[PDB]
Amino acid sequence: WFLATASVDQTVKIWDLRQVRGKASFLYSLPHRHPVNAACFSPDGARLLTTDQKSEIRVYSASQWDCPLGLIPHPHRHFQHLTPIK
DNA sequence: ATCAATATCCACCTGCAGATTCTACCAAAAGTGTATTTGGAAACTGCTCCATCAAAAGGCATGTTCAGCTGGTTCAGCTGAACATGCCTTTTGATGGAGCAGTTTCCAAATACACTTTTGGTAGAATCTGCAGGTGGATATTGAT
Repeated sequence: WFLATASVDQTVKIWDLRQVRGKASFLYSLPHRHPVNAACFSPDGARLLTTDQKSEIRVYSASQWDCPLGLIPHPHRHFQHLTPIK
């Protein structure tokens, strides 16, 4: 009963699907400098991976979603006819 | 190598045309204050830039062949720099006096500025045709012979 979603708005949002109903009465919001191509949870559940379109990877933790633990810089640049990277 | 001839740089050095100093003004720089005008930080919309992967068309890196150009040599003219000489167009240096550069007066001719009223020049949606492209064949052009 917590959810993750990613968007071209340069933000990635963590929801609580049972509690929220109010059109962005969300739980947490993490910003970025560029768009996001993927936001995938762990198997254990405590580590969120996030992957942008220009050059970055971020790891956010269970503990205080806002601040990141670590950045893994690596270029996976976006392109029209290319399949986006995950 | 050397030594005579001409041209060139360098120490002494002086009176003055050009450089600098100095008065006395007033036509430009700032202050104060105000009225007017802007460039750049938030929203939003619609072209069109980032530069992968198959499939295919056509251009180039390589190698091969040889004729005709480069660029070196030798040389018969020829022509243009040096120069003396005279003399004669210009250099300084004055003097006149006519008239254009330039200034001032002022107002008749030409224009901004602010408003209202036409209007045609410009997107966008329906029609056209000259030329891209194709097809094909006669004559002009290179070149072997």
